[PDB]
Amino acid sequence: LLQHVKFQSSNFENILTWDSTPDTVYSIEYKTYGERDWVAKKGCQRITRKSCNLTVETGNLTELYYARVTAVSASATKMTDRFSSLQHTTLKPPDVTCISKVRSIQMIVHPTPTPIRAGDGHRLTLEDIFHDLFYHLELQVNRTYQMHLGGKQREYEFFGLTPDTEFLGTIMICVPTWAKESAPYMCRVKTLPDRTWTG
Amino acid sequence: QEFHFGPCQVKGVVPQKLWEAFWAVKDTMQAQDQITSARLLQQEVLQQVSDAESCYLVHTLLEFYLKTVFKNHHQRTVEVRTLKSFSTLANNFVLIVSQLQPSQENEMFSIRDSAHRRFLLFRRAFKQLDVEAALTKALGEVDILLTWMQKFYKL
Amino acid sequence: LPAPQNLSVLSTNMKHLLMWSPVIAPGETVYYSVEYQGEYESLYTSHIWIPSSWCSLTEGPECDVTDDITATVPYNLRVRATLGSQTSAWSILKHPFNRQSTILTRPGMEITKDGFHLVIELEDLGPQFEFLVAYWRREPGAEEHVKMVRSGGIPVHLETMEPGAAYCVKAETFVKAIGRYSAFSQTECV
Ligand SMILES: *[C@@H]1O[C@H](CO)[C@@H](O[C@@H]2O[C@H](CO)[C@@H](O)[C@H](O)[C@H]2NC(C)=O)[C@H](O)[C@H]1NC(C)=O
Ligand SMILES: *[C@@H]1O[C@H](CO)[C@@H](O)[C@H](O)[C@H]1NC(C)=O
Repeated sequence: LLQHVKFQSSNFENILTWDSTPDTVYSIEYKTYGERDWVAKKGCQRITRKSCNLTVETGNLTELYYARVTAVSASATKMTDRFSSLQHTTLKPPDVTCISKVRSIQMIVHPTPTPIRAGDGHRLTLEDIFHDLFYHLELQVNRTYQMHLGGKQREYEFFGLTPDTEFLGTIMICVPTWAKESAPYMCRVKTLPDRTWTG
Repeated sequence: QEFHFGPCQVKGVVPQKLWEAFWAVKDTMQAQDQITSARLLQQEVLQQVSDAESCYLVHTLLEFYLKTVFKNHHQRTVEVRTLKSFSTLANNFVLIVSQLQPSQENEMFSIRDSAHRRFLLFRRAFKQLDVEAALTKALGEVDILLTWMQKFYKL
Repeated sequence: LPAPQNLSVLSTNMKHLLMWSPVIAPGETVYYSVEYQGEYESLYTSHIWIPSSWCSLTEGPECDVTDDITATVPYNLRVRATLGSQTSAWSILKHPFNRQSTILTRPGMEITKDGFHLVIELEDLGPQFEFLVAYWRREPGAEEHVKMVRSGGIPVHLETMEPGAAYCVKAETFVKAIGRYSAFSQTECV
């Protein structure tokens, strides 16, 4: 019939998926926990695909949601677990710009935009949504040891490096109170060679 | 890093550990509440609670959870994992409540009244359900309560 | 079956061990079961004891109850012995245990230096712990800085050093759940 009806959420992009005939037909409804009426997702009635983008319809962070799939051969219905985007969402690696210099590596963390929009206004970032959000940055030196930097700020720079040497930068977003940690962004970079007489 | 509910500071309670306890059992508890049409901790209860309100509201909600919800949960559960997870939450809620000494002077009366108003909206919703159903629902809504409290976890 | 006697908790760096004298039973091997109540259960549901995570029918005269103690409040613990049909009566720990009283040792610590850079590796005490590291250039001059290090087991950079004077370092532990720091470790100098 229908197994594994559930949400996947990454950066508050909320995708419903399911699995288990070859000519089987899927129709989707969604609803807010605490309201009585099921709504039909437009673009996802009588589909053959196993996927449905609810990012817009499950995008109020103070609500919880239910969704439900009706299947029938060429019938049975299953609903999801109660869904909270805040709880469920995974975080993508941050977008970072790593700049090599001769004796440092600078890293600029860009804010991460989100499909969440603030009442009458701009799309919110992760930094707006989680007040406790911070960055953890590591530079692996030799292969023996690590330099650690971190905080809420966005620009960082590792000082004291040898010219002309390979390092590995890894940068994560951390939201400690929700036990969230992103996939790492990684940059493998060489400090530039030192051709001047400044040491 | 503590909870700051207006002037009351609460130490020794780690938000991610409260989640870890609730997420061990969240699915089974939410699956059991068969009433998708009603929510007890509604938006009106918890939306834009002032800092000065927050301490009185949190005290009243937690006490209700301790005296009514967790007590009857403990008395009825037949699953050891929900006994353990709700012990963790109830024990940490005890520690929160012991640290709440909000002002009892008269200039605070209308602020406590606003907070009690919000609590009574929750209480009324709870008493509209059959009692087995209201208990199940209030257990499965712990997450709404944790999510609200966490907003006050700061420097 | 005699009940087990001499119950105590040894709690070291947030690991809590319940311990008792073994019950004598020449013949067969005795098993033990441990149960607990937090303060919540103690005050509001005093008749309810919860099974320990890792000690139902355990064998040795102890139990790691770390995973059962999940709040900074006093806990009751009780233990009994089994030998088939014969269960002993329950034995109750005399003074309720609160993890606020855990024994925080000074952290172990290894200093190292790849050429000019100074590096530290703390001992892995677990998620419960954050590390404070004080370091300074050893002259009248400089004033001691402080790097918070999240986790043990990793060799972390502290400072790149300058020629002339030795640099000295000590480390301390901090446990958010109880609001307590350990003593500093021995100062080491390179
Ligand atoms: C799910 O839908 C949303 C929009 O409804 C998609 O993401 C945003 O929408 C438009 C079109 O892609 C873009 O202009 C925005 O820049 C997108 N924002 C983000 C944060 O990606 C989203 O990618 C869709 N996902 C699907 C179809 O898998
Ligand atoms: C999210 O939901 C609540 C009430 O349901 C509302 O007050 C809030 O403004 C919502 N977000 C909007 C309208 O963008």
